[PDB]
Amino acid sequence: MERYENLFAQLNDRREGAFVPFVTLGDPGIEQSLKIIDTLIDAGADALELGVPFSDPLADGPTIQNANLRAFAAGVTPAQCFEMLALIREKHPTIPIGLLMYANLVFNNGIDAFYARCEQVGVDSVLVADVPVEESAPFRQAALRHNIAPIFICPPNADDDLLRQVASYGRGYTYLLSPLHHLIEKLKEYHAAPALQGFGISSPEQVSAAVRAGAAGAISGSAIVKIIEKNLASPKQMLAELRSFVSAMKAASRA
Amino acid sequence: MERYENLFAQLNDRREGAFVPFVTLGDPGIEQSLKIIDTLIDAGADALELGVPFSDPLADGPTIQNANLRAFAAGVTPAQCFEMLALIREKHPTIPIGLLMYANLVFNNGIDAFYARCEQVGVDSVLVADVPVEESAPFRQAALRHNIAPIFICPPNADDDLLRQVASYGRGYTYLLSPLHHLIEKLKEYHAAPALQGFGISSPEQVSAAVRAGAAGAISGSAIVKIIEKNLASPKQMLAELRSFVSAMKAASRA
Amino acid sequence: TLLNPYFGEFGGMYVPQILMPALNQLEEAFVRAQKDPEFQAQFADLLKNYAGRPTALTKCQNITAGTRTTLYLKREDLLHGGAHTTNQVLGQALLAKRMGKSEIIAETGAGQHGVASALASALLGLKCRIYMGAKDVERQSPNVFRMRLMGAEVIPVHSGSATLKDACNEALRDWSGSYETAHYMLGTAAGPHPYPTIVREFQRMIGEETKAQILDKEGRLPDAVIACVGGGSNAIGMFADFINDTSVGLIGVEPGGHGIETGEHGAPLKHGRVGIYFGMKAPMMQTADGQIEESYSISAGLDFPSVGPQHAYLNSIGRADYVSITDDEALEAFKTLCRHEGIIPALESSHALAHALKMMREQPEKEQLLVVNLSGRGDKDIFTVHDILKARGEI
Amino acid sequence: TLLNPYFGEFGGMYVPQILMPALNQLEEAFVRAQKDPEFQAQFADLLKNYAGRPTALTKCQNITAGTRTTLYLKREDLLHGGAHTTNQVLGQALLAKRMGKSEIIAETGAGQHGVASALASALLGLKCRIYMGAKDVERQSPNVFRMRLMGAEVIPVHSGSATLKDACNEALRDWSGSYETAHYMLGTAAGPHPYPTIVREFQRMIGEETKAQILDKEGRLPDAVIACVGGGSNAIGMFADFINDTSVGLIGVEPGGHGIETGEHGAPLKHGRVGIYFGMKAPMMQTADGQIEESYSISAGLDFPSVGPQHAYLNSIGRADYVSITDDEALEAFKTLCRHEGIIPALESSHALAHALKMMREQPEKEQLLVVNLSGRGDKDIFTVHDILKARGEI
Ligand SMILES: Cc1ncc(COP(=O)(O)O)c(/C=N/[C@@H](Cc2c[nH]c3ccccc23)C(=O)O)c1O
Ligand SMILES: Cc1ncc(COP(=O)(O)O)c(/C=N/[C@@H](Cc2c[nH]c3ccccc23)C(=O)O)c1O
Ligand code: NA
Ligand code: NA
Repeated sequence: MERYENLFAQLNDRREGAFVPFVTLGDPGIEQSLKIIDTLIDAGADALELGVPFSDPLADGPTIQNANLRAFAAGVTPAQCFEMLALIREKHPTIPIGLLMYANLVFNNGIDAFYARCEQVGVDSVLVADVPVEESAPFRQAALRHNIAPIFICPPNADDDLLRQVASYGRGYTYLLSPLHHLIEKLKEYHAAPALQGFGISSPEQVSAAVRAGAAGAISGSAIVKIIEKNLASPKQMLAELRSFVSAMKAASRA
Repeated sequence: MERYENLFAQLNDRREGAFVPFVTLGDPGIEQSLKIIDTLIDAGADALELGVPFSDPLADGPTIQNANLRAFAAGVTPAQCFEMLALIREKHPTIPIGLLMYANLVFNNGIDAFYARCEQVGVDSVLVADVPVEESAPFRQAALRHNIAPIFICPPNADDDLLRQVASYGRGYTYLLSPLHHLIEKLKEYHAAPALQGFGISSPEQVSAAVRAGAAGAISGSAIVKIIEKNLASPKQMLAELRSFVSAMKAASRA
Repeated sequence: TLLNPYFGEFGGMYVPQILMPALNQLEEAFVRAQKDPEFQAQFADLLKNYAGRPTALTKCQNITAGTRTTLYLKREDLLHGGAHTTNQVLGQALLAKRMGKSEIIAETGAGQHGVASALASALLGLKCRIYMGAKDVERQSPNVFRMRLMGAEVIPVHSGSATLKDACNEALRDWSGSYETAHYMLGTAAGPHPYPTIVREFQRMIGEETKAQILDKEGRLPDAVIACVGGGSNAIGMFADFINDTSVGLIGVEPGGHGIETGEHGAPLKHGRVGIYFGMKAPMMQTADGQIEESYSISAGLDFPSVGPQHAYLNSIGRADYVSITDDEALEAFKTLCRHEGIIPALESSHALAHALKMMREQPEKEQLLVVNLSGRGDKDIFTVHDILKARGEI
Repeated sequence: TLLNPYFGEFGGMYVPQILMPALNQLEEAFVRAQKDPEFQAQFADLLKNYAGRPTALTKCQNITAGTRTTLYLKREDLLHGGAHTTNQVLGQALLAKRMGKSEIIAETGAGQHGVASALASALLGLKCRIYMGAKDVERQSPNVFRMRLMGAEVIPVHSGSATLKDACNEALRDWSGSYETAHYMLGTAAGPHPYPTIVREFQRMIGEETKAQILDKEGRLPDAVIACVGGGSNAIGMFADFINDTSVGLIGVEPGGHGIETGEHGAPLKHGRVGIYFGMKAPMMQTADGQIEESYSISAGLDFPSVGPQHAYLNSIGRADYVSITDDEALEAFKTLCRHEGIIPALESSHALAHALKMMREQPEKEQLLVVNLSGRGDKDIFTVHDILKARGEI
């Protein structure tokens, strides 16, 4: 939780917005994945959102579906992901790390057990794609107990009661899915965790556009994956391409 | 009608049985057909039973079906058959000639008209395959009017009333379809036209067997056709084969 | 005979003498059964509890839009087996058993009579052999599989046009030799007496139900009832109960095929002449010299060059009217019912529907209450139709 | 929520936040409709006059010979479309319209849910898109043609196992983006609340009718009612009305596939473990680390690695018993009904029948009155089965 606070605290001091890239752990391979993550951090990522491959990603588009397949092919398992997370945290002590999970992976060996494991490896937050606030009780309670920030999505079709719930239950940050400026106001009013724009972030303008609008930053949900996908044949180019992209996206956040 | 009487009269005087071969007019061709007919007569046929090709011979087996197809292929029509009949009669004045027809061919241009035509060409009898005694009225009346013998089939499952009807309505001869010896007795008792055995006649023994049993003769319903069929490639052999067969069948009738 | 074999000048018993006893036996069994409460009970039980009678009377919701026509569909497509053919087979099968026959002979084109014969045989423990034209085996293939799965022997007929008439020929030839142990389950209201009569009586419930249903729903009789005519069973079953209701129009639809003018059709009632064939005296498609002409229809079930004698009679006295519908018209009607009412009809039934659509379209402001006999479902037809629509670009 | 989303510990609403509003809207519409006489009237009208309810209750004549078992078949195979799937689609379609939705999304394996969705869409004037696994497109091909002919868009899913779960995934993904104009017509009594509840209520008539019918015919309730379980709709529809009749056994049959021991089956209720997937908390086929396992069944309609939550609950409290039937056992049951009762059942339904036959055969002198839910007809299955029987020499 704390790592998020520290980030937003410092970010604010430089009037900078947060740039958070999404990547699937183990795509396109374990070693290459680790390399990619290092590059993002180096290129200027403020925080990380990492996906754990799930067999039936019913809330994901083709880009993420493909990523999962690549990871699976590379023989990646939830156990391997936790191993990777340890290695990452060992190298990068202050960067906030968030996991994007499917409920079955969390539920599998006990909810409490999952969150205890996150705590152990040094994960900061967990977003469960298929658990609405309405069903979140057991998940958010275990997270809190293990000093993990439960992340909730604020959909375009959010109502007042949703806003209030998310403001109350969420920690770390609020995952916004694009009246935009109105949502921001209400969330702020409700004292919700800093809002990050998650919808459509594929180019720098959208980043600045979001910060300007009142968001605390932006999450690039698949733009990074696309680069991985397209540069599979040339890892060399891949890393170079990622570096340039992230660097450009981050720059856009200083306004 | 008379030609039949004359035949049975004379046959009796020599204690001989009648041998009547069946052939399809125009099979396998007009000219060859005429040739075949001459051979049968020469070989010793007592009378003739000739078929007029019908499109849907629902009372015929594959042998006769095939014959019809051959005739049709040779471009034979009911008109051509009547032309042939004239030529036959011109050459052979005393041999009794019987037609095996399907009702539609008789009905087509008027029942009376058909029988008038038969009379004109010199046909002695007509058997309509699909007209039971029960429906025969118009057919038998027109025949009688035109001095044509209406031939009726006596099936294996014939009852007393059938026997009586057939005895009453029929002229020329009775077409028997195999208690055999009992049928003969009853028919004789009812004063039915001379009975000819039509079922199974394919070999000489069956001929003698029939005469001995009390029949006035035997009709070879498809045995001849089989010979035509098998010798299509060699007309030479065909005629030779037919000659030998008929000669042998007739001989068997002298007892 | 116990009953009159003729409808005016049409009908009779034009078969080889050897079959007369069988026909007389059948007629006798039928007369007896009709008076046998036990038989009536059993028949009714099978219709109700096994076949699924009474069938619904569905009011079309969309296809009559913008007109003053009200169209109802008698849902014979909902009967076990998928067509009206099931009704009469159950009756005939009970007769077969009553006569101590252990084998069944049947002909089929659409394969619906075939299927019904096979299911009835499976249930009542009869051995079944079915004659089907080679052309039909191909175009109505789904039904061949169904027949075979139910343990029926399917015999392809390659002679002639390799369609219904050819299968009819073979069936009669077979029966001529096996009448002692086999019952000939004739598939339509045609052939020698007493078939036209029996098939009508065992199909009568169609019209009887329709009348009760329409009266309940509309409080009045229909202006007209429309049904396709191949042999004449579904039409007569629908018509029978309405014959004395003079205000009710009776329209039978024969297949126009490629068009009457082309000579490639199956409309003998209106474009043929009286002849003697298939044990009856009726309108037929024939050559000048009396040979039977081959029919043509996209619909296997209507591809027959003759028609039942009661239809010929109804026409002659002007009680019923007969029209034709082309292949193209039937296809459009098929497409339309599929897309706008969510019902896939048999191509045969589509002929009757096509005519009802014509009636409404031609005079859109004419107020009329029509009933179409939806004789069957189109599962059997899907491969055939799909490949046509495709070859055109409508699928 | 207005209603309880849980059956004991099973059920819930485990979907992305964006779909909650849609589910809440659906639940509200449902509650309202249920109290709306106008809705009740319309639904009943379509069931009766269009779909063909009530379906018959057929007593088997031959297959129970030599035993003390009396077997009845609830004839859902006679429903317009060919399966029980039609019942609930009509209800859901009326809901869609009431909610002002103009498009329909659906998934199908057997293609029966697909067909029903397409016919309902054609009739009510909705645009329909159907997700179908590529494997299913192939093995249930006849249904693809039917869907297409009725104007539905059929989208093959090539991902994963290319079966039901894969189509389910795609459908949810689609809805996530189109909920504003499209209604998701979920095909079974599974998924997020309120689907399990709605589908049960719109299938309830199966059991209600059965009870009335059996009482009329036998003057007593059945010893047991048997139904196959893929998602759980046909079973729950049959079971619902009997739940409070403790003397009545409720047996659900899951697909054993190649055999439980092989791991190639679709029996999660008895051989899986609780998980969260497809918006629900229910028994699932999963790996040790929580990945969803691919199911297997010869029957496309049962090829789903999870099950409706009400079934999981009924099992847990011991109100209902669940068993499995292998591919081979289902095939034999299929063959048997075809050849001895003249009914071609869906391979899915054959699973339930196979179990009833086992019950009678194992204890032939045990007096019992059984009812099997004959969920559908086997037209869709004929090409598949024929080719198996053939490859063996049983056809
Ligand atoms: C669904 C459906 N609708 C209409 C018809 C037309 O028949 P009908 O004019 O009798 O009402 C058929 C034909 N069914 C039979 C037709 C048939 C069986 N035997 C026959 C003998 C002669 C003429 C037609 C048939 C079949 O081919 O399976 C049909 O299957
Ligand atoms: C004839 C027949 N009988 C039984 C079943 C089993 O279904 P149930 O367990 O619900 O009673 C089906 C499946 N019909 C659907 C099954 C289905 C649709 N959507 C689903 C989603 C999840 C699981 C199953 C389905 C189909 O594939 O068309 C069927 O078509
Ligand atoms: Na006809
Ligand atoms: Na299942």
